[PDB]
Amino acid sequence: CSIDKIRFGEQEKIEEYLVGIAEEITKQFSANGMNVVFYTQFISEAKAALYFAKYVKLSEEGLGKIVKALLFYFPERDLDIGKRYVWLERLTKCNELPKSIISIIDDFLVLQAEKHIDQNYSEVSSNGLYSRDYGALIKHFEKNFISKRLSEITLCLTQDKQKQIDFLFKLLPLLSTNAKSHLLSFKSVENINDLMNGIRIGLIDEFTPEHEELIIEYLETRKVNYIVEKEKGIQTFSSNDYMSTFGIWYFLEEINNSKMEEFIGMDDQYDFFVDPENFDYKKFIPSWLKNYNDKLLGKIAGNKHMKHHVIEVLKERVKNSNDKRYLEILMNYFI
Amino acid sequence: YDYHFEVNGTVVRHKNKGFGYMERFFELKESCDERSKLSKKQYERFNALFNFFEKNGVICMAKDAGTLNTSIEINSLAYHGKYDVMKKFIEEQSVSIEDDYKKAFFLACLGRWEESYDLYSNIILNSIDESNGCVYYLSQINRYRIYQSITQAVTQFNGLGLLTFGRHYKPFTDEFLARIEREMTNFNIDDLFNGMPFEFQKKYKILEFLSDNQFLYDDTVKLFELTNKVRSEMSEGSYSFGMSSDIVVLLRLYDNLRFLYENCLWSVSFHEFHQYIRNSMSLLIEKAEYERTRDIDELGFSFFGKKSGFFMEYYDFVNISRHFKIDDIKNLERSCSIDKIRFGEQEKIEEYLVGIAEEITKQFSANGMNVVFYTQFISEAKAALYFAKYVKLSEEGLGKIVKALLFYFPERDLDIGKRYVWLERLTKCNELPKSIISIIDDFLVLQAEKHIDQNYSEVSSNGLYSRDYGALIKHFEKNFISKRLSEITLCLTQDKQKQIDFLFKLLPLLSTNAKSHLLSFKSVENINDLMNGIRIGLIDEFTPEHEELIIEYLETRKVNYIVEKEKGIQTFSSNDYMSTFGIWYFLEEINNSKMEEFIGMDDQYDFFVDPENFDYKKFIPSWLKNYNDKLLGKIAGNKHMKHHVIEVLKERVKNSNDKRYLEILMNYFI
Amino acid sequence: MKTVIQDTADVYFKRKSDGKLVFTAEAQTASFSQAISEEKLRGGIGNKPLYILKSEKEINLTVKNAFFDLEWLAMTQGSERYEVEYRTIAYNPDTEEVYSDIYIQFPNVSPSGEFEMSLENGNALAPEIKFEALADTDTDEMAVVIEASRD
Amino acid sequence: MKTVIQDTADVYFKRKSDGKLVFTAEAQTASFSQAISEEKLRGGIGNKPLYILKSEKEINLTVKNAFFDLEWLAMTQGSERYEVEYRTIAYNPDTEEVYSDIYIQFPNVSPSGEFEMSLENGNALAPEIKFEALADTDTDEMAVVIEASRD
Repeated sequence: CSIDKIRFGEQEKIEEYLVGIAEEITKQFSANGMNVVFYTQFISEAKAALYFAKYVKLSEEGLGKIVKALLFYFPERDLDIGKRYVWLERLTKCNELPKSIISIIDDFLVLQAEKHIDQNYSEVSSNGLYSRDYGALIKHFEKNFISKRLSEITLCLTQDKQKQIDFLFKLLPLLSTNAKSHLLSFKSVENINDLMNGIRIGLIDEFTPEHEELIIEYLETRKVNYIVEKEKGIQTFSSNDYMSTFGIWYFLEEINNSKMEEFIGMDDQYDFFVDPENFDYKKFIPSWLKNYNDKLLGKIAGNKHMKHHVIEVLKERVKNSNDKRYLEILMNYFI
Repeated sequence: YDYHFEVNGTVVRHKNKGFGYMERFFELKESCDERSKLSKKQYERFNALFNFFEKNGVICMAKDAGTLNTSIEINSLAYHGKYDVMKKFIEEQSVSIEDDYKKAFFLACLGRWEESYDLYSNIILNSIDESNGCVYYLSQINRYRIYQSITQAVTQFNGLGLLTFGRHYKPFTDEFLARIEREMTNFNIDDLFNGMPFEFQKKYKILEFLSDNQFLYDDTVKLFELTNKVRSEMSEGSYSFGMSSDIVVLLRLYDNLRFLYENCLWSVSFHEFHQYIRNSMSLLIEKAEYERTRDIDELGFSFFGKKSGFFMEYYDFVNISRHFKIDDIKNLERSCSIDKIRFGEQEKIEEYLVGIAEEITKQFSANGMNVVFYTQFISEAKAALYFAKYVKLSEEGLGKIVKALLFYFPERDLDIGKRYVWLERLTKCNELPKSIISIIDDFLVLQAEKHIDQNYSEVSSNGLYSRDYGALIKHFEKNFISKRLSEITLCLTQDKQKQIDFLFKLLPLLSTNAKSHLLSFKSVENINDLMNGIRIGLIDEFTPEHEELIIEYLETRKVNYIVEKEKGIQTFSSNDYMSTFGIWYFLEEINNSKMEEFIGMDDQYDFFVDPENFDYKKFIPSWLKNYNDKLLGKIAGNKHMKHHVIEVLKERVKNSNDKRYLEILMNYFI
Repeated sequence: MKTVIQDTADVYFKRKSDGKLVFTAEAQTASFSQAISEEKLRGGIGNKPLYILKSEKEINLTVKNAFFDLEWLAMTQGSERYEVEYRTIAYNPDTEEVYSDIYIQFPNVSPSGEFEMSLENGNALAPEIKFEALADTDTDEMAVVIEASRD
Repeated sequence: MKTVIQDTADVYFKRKSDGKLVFTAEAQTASFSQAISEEKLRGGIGNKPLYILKSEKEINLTVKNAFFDLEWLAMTQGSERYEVEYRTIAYNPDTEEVYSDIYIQFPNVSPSGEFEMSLENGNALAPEIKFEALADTDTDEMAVVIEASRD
């Protein structure tokens, strides 16, 4: 149970201590000194002082100092950007997110693009963030940008920087028009991961038969992987599993192919979305409603096949739990 | 502290910097050939070790141990609730010092303390004759906590007793109090471990912890630690079949359960153990039902694809009887959940139920009564009666409970309404055989034989009376027209009118001749008689005389309400019949138009009879809980103003902190 | 001088049928509990029932007192409708001045004491008293209030 | 005998691109967590997306019974993110025999636990550790489960 606001405010001391706890990172190993005793403290109270975005309302300078800071002056046993980005979003409920802050996260993501080189450590992104998310992050509160520093960066490079060209490829919206034109050449054309990256950054707008062929190729690769896993009795859970994405795309006219129905019986969400008529609704895990958009919940409540048992399982869950999100979605959309 | 003894029965090294003497002993335990390489010199001590060593159940270390299992059993007859056999043992003569200690324990178990203190006095006198070390200090602690209990009860009767029992009951001679106070002016327990011979502690270091106030500090700390440990372990992991949650909890639970409960130490009735049992039991039920309903995507149920389900045993039930006030559902049903498990086997728990019921009947059926005993029995019996409802078993148990509750329970601690509440909740998980119906009929006959008093008013905190018993009888068996009630109605003449109210309340359970006699003996002049006649269902329509009477009542209400408003004394009218009149008007039961001139007396009346000119800023949310009647659904079937209804519903369920406001419409429309 | 704020309350008792004076000086806890609930009390027969008004209405009182009265306590050493009359005051946040007095009266209260304050250590007395609200069959009773905020 | 639930579960690790074997084994805690959380990070878009399936994920993993090892510890005394494999045995309720095993493994894990307990009363070692299971940008990661009992 958590209401987000309360009697929140009190700029003076929370703001000074916010910047004051922002300060120690400046004097760091990346600047000077790696004494472990400092990191025995490290964050014992402060990574959640980053979560203290939802808590009280801050000031413009608070927005400024919550951000061009950590970007440097930090050690590297990672404590990741999943944290960074989720709290970056969590400050959005607190205050505005343009001129006070966006005028610096633009340069922050530009310097992020500056990072990648040909082949050193690939990319991790810890929890599965993807860095590239910045393209849609700007779209979250504002529109495309015309940033020029990474535009010059991509206008100077030409070849051999595969990781650098692909990683910066996902910051296309903030590029310059000349930068976009230059990056459109010598770019990874139709790699599956690169195809999701391109369609996420807004470069692509509509599906193509080549994209359909890539989708069916990925589907048959997944089917043979599942076949050999069943031969070996192995089950895999991956953060890069797009089977649910394919199922919901088939559910909402995104894919018109009829050959895709042959893969029913591999994933629970796949059966749930691809074949609403013949789906065994017992296998529907009710925790998937959290990762569904408002429009997806609205459209899922307009169809008959997901209405008989979904409301019943929701009622069972909300009688059997004190969570508020399921209650909110059931009265706001399901009712 | 050389070894850290895990409560699971396995031991680990803590400060041992030398040889592995416990490792050597455990490797000798599993090897019979090495056990054969010893003489009788060590066998005399192996024999001694065996008994208590396996009495506790230590097995091995934590490294090679496989699947472990502990033994749970209670030989505490005092815990078995059979006081007659302990009285029989009390009447037995003396044998030896240990036996004297046990007998002192049972004398304390009865509640009276005078001869108990005398006994510990003599035992301190002659303890050094046998020169027994540990029992001397155990007896020190004995006499200390006995005196603590006596003085605490005295402070309880000290004041409180006069108001409660009406008379200053003095169960102890003033000489006894004078002697004990003169011999215990200064004694504090801190030095009780400081003034004893220095040879004591070198052999009894462990046992000192029972003297000071640390009797609970070492225990509850881990309890309140693991509580949040599992509560935040929650339902996303930290998952295994037999290492998740209360694993060590049962270990320490039944390890320290019988510690005082088998050595026969005394404060077995102390709020510390109320506390310990209530917490422990809550952790058990919580882990069980957090396993039960947890969401499982793929790996939630791959771990522990079996459940312990908290199959409570007789010991737990006795704990609930003894040291439980919420008793666990009393608050942990408004808060916690329930779904079936098996309330399992019974060996003699029905015999324990009769061991409670027959002792209660013998006590309250005997003029002699010990106030200390009544005070040490009433609450535990209340808990046992309150939580014997959900049990289902051979009605061996049922009729004795009903008879004892109807005929022997004190009337100072309970009224008729709560009595009916006890008998109604009795049948929640139980049917109504003929024996219980006969017993309650006999209770009603006794009540009729009582209703001659000229000043008795049958005061109750629930508003329910003996009429509810006949109503319940009709609810389970409509065709049970009474026999003796007709006789007492026929034997009553017009000279006496004090039984008119009782006859009107219990008129449905009457013979046809009794019905005719009551019809010839009917009287309707005031407002209460009309309400009672409506309650039984006899009244179907309303004559103009009733409308005139209700208009006169409303006029009187108005002419006193204006006077109260002039002075400024806001009104309550706890028995709010104005809301009843609003209900009358709303349901088209009365279609008159003369009540619209009294709009504004109460907010509920304005909400009911004035939907067009009502402001929803004074909406009290308790108006949805008055009942579960279909009437709530009928009045909630609104279309015109349902926007405000859903607004207040979403405002209330935004917190979602009241289960009623959601389960009211859970599946009502479905 | 920061926010250690707090108020006070008055607790008055009385024994019916005579003018006995019993009262409590202060009530620190003063835990007031009001419960309304129901589970099932309707058979559902007779076609039209025409009536239902059941509502479990209980009022709970709790005080802590160190002042009984010897004037009678000593005489009794060598019952009645303890009826209770709570007394308190209210303040206006706009002015924060002493202008209003609030009375709460119960004409039928029967004390329901629990005989189990079994505790090891000697407390600062503090004999917490808990009460139950009792009602007759005639009418009214329960709670009565008087307003004293006239201006 | 009467009422206690009992099994065993071990804790095993390894190092990526190495044969180094140094860690605690058989932690009675062996605790784990899983969570999927979402927030208002997509409240606004060009009004023509397909899906991204963001699904902020969180995985804790804590094990504690000490005695890691001494050989590789000594070798390292003078950032591959390691590798972890887990083993759990599931028993059949109907038969209750050792027939089925559960295999769990995570490619990347980051041990990030607080480094200041400092309890007043000296415990039996008890260096509790916690782990966060990391994921790369290529593919797979998270949990690869192999099901035994091919009978």
